[PDB]
Amino acid sequence: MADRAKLLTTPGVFGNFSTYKVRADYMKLPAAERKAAAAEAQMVIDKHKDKVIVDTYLTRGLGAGSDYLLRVHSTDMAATQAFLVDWRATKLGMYSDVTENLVGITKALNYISKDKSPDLNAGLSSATYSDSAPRYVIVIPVKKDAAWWNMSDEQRLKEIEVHTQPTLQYLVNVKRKLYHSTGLADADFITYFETADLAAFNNLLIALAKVPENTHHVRWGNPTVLGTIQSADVLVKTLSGM
Amino acid sequence: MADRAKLLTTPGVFGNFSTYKVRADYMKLPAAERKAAAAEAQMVIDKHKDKVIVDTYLTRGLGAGSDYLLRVHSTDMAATQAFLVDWRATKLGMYSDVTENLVGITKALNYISKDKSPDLNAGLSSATYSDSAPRYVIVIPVKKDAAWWNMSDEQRLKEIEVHTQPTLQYLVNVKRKLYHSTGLADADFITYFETADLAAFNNLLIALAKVPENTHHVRWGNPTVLGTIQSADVLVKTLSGM
Amino acid sequence: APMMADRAKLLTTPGVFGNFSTYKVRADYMKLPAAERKAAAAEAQMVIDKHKDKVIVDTYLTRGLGAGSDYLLRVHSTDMAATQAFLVDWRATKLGMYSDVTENLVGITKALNYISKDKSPDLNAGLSSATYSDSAPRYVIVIPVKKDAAWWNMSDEQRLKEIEVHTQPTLQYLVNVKRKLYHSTGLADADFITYFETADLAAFNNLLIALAKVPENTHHVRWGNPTVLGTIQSADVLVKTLSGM
Amino acid sequence: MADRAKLLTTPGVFGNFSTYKVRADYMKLPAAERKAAAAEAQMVIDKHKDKVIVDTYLTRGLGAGSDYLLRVHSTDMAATQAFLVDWRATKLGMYSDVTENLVGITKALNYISKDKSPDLNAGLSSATYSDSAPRYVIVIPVKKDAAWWNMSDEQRLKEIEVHTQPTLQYLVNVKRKLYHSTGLADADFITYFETADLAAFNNLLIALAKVPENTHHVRWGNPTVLGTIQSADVLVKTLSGM
Amino acid sequence: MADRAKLLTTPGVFGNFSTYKVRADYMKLPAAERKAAAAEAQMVIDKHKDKVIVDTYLTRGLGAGSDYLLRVHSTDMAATQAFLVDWRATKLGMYSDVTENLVGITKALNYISKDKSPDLNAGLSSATYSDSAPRYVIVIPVKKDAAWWNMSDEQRLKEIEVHTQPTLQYLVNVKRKLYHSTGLADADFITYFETADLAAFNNLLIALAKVPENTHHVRWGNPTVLGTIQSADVLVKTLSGM
Ligand code: HEM
Ligand code: HEM
Ligand code: HEM
Ligand code: HEM
Ligand code: HEM
Repeated sequence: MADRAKLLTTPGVFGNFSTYKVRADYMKLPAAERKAAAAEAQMVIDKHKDKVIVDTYLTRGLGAGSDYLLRVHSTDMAATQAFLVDWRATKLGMYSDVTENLVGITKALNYISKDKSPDLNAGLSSATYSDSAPRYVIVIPVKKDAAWWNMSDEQRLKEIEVHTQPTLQYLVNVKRKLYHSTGLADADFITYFETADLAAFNNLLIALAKVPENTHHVRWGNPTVLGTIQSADVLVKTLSGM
Repeated sequence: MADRAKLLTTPGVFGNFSTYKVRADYMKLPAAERKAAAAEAQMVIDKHKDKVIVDTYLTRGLGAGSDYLLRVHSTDMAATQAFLVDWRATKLGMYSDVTENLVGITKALNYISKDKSPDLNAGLSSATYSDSAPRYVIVIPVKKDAAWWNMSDEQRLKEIEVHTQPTLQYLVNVKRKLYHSTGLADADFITYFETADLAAFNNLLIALAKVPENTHHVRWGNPTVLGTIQSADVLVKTLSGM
Repeated sequence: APMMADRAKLLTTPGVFGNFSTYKVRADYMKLPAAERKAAAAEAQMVIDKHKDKVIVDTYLTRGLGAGSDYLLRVHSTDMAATQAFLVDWRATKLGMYSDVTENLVGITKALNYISKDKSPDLNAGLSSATYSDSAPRYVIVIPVKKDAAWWNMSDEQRLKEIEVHTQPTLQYLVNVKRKLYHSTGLADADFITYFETADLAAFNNLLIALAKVPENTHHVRWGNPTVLGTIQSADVLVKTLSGM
Repeated sequence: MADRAKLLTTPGVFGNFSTYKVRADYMKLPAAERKAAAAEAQMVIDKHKDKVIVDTYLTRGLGAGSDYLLRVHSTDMAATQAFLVDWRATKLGMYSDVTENLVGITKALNYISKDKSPDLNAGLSSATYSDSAPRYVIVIPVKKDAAWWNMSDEQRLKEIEVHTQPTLQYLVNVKRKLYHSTGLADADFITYFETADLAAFNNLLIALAKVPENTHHVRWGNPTVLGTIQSADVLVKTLSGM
Repeated sequence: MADRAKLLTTPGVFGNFSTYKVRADYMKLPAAERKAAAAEAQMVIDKHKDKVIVDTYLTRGLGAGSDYLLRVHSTDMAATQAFLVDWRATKLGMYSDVTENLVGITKALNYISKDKSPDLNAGLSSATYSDSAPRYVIVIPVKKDAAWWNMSDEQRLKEIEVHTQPTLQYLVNVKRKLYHSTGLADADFITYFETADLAAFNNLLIALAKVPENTHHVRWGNPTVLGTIQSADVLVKTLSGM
């Protein structure tokens, strides 16, 4: 296929997030070599378009964990690996060190479904993002303690309703997407956000810090990945001095 | 020739797991040196075939901890070491940084034995893998807190029965193998899994998160090693640009 | 001439982004030929000038006062992406190219949450009237702060009481310590970045001791790590120092 | 010329444990430089034989913390340092990165003395190693929490008797040696073991995990150093491709 | 202006402690360059003699955190920085990586003053150091939990009285100096010790582990820096192969 809108909106899709630092000797390469990089990045993404989709983000200067982030989706986990193998063979890839790499799967709603929580589910379904086009990405790995998991389905549902009630208002200016990672990475979830309004985003996270669910978090970041949304051309040119 | 099926299915076998990152200057080597790497790898595996067996897996692009994983078995722990010393002397080996290296021994059933828990023991012996051939490997180091070990044999049996109850159904599509590591590594166990269905694997680990045994884990991953199963030839070629 | 960014306004209004980054100079920087190291100072001033309509930049030397870094940059803008763009250009300079980032935290300035005129009028009056009266600051301290879930799960009133207790014994240090607060939850692995300027590190040690002793401190899961200590330096002096020039 | 037997069996002796990784560019050295490494190692050991004894062990392939371990004893701590300073000036030393280096002192029995615990002291005294010569070394750094040390002498005696009771039986196939490190390193103890039987060693450590003393451990490994006993000549040649 | 005796014995003095590893390529430099290093080191200490004093210690082979330690005092913190900046520009400095660097200030007695605790204060004088000249240094960074600082002045005094009681008997063989670091480093204190008798020092720290003050330590080492006292000339020559 593989269809972007489908891969971004259906259950059973694998999301593969990876962050990299550009090694110090990349900019010591001759200019000619660095000039060719941006086309090579766009072409490797095109080569794999039958199997994966790829988003690029610039993280340099907004955190110390990385210089860029790649978000890759496919219905086949190994296809995401294959893409990343070929990325690493590109000239930029060859001079990149991976600093984080977490995978997860999209799933149907476990908690705030029409059947389990109709009122909040209705508000989740009807919410519409209405701010300017997002400019920033945030990725937050989450892991919850054993005590969380050992609570009942009902106890957990209550806490997730409490998560949902004060955060629905932010769907006008923050896009969200949830991946499930237990067993696949040292995280239970990967959470992914797009916004143009980082003031609003800080307020959103503060609102979640303040609910009892947060008492169960053993990972809620580390790293908190903050970046700017960029096309692959712009990303690679920026990091290549082009 | 050492007996692979026996080494994989009997108590008293040492399992030696090691993950490596490929150094950034490997891909800078002349093509001839990289093209020779695949045959060096098969020659070292062949050299030690009287005493050890070896499995290879590609972890690049599915986690930040490593690019590949080796699983090595022998009844002699020093023979696994001798194999890895010779592996590190190969060209790929020489350009690999070891990132984790854990060993353990296979044992008889401690808990879910015919003597102690016959119904679940038959449930276990019962079970059969029925899905297509596994594509993925997952390795999860586990360590339990002092409170666990200080519980009685009966208290621990009960919690291991509870571990077993929800997981028996996953033997249709996940293969498992347990090694014991207390005193030989900073882990009590190494756990090893093969599957074609990472959606199912995620669900299996969630089920285990929800039981009281999990309140005792101080290590349950870190790293959670996720890879694809590959022949040695394909692994080495992939990482060599061949 | 487009107008420069307004420094005094950026440093005193809510809704400004502060970007803090610390770096180690790589070993091979000093192996560069002398002329290259000699040109580094001008390159630094040109990149700061290139971005002068959108950001402001402060430089501090941290080498010898901690193991985490050799220098600190503090960059402000109303546009987070513009702080990024300056730092991207900084990394392209000769010194930047030989700098490894060791920490980089961002946050936003905000209105008072607790010690406002409506919520705590006496302490707010003491905060608003205090004046720094010592000689010009020579040192910077940056302390990242993160509070546990239990803190955030406390009610508004419970938190206010603890921030009143934070404030009561620290007002007296406003005569010899300047402070600035940034808010980071969601944007970094911290809730706050705190920034201080002083000439008197004996006083600063006493100030932090006073805050260690209050119940609020029972909730910190990060209070430093790193505690970044440095000297205030011009860009020119910072770069020449790290370049042996 | 230092007396090995006495240094290994008397109180007041300093034990100096250090582990090292061999740098990636050692094997890139001309064959003739690596060929001389083993004689350089023997000469430095001989140079210091009036003040120290040295044991060598190969850890490569049995853990990720190191490639080799040195255990050095002297009545003068500074002599242990002087040896290691000279070791680091050898060709192999120059290409070695230290990854852990702990020191401690041997002491008289604090707990299981004839006066305080006569029955267990008798079993300790009469126990005899009866297995084949050891092939493996294990080093476990240990640190206990403030609550341990704040317990009374009698409370601690009780727990060390509980340590000793189920472990005396392993003296038949495990040799032990205790060093005390509080104030000299980030450990209260360094524990040292030699065995031919790692299956027995795993069961020994399991038995100690189960006793209440274990609730006080804040370090009990990290690293758990596992290696093989080797002569210095074999060790250096093995790491030099000779 | 700087007077050593006075900088070492008065309140209001900044102490700056830094540890370094020597990079692996230092010994690859020509012999002539390394021969010149000791003089350069001595001349940089001289250059700053009007503002700072400098002590040097060799830590290689007594721990993995460093190869040498510098202790620098001045009444001006920035002067200690200026000195270390110039040190890093020396040949050895240029090939040194800083691994820890902590500062603090000397203060009058907070607890065991004549006014507050006259008996123990007198007792600080009931023995004088009487052993052979010190050969070893130990530096232990200390940080206490919030619960400590939240105790009353009176409660804390009682605990520091309890700290001082067992400690008096080691005045014959351990010299001590205390620095205060809260707000300046990730520590509340830096403690500094000189001794010839590491058996004694081990016993001293054991005695301190056993008192209730120890339940409040979140840092008490990490690193525990152990070294030998050396002149700058002997230090730099030893690390330079000269
Ligand atoms: C932007 C507005 C937000 C809304 C409207 C929102 C809404 C929701 C909803 C409806 C669910 C339940 C999904 C299900 O039933 O399976 C959920 C789950 C989750 N959310 Fe959010 N959320 C938002 C922001 C955030 C943020 C900023 C985080 C940051 C860490 C976060 C972390 C999570 C996690 C980890 C889960 C899975 C919880 C579990 O299964 O235990 N969310 N969210
Ligand atoms: C795939 C289905 C699974 C089944 C049927 C299963 C079954 C069992 C059984 C029967 C035992 C007891 C062994 C004995 O008596 O000695 C056991 C032990 C264990 N299992 Fe699983 N398990 C599965 C998956 C997992 C997973 C995914 C983990 C991941 C961490 C895990 C971790 C362990 C550990 C650490 C032990 C040792 C427990 C102890 O001795 O305290 N298992 N499992
Ligand atoms: C120099 C004298 C100091 C004064 C007068 C002072 C005063 C204050 C005041 C009034 C606030 C409340 C702001 C609001 O209402 O939103 C506050 C917040 C804060 N202060 Fe300070 N402070 C000082 C020093 C410090 C130091 C040295 C640190 C860190 C070590 C620190 C860390 C913080 C943090 C993290 C917050 C935010 C608390 C929260 O929102 O939960 N302060 N300070
Ligand atoms: C091999 C059989 C073992 C026996 C028979 C044994 C016996 C003993 C005895 C008698 C003591 C007390 C020494 C004294 O009075 O000062 C002791 C102390 C100790 N043992 Fe073992 N032990 C064994 C294995 C181990 C192992 C495998 C460890 C690994 C952690 C260990 C860790 C220690 C430590 C840390 C101490 C010092 C405890 C303290 O002073 O608080 N032992 N052992
Ligand atoms: C060698 C003999 C020792 C003596 C005579 C001694 C004595 C003292 C005295 C009198 C004080 C109180 C200072 C004051 O009133 O302000 C003190 C504080 C301190 N001592 Fe020691 N000490 C010794 C060894 C040690 C050791 C080995 C350590 C650490 C491992 C240590 C850590 C400290 C710390 C951190 C403080 C500051 C306590 C605080 O202000 O909360 N001391 N010591």
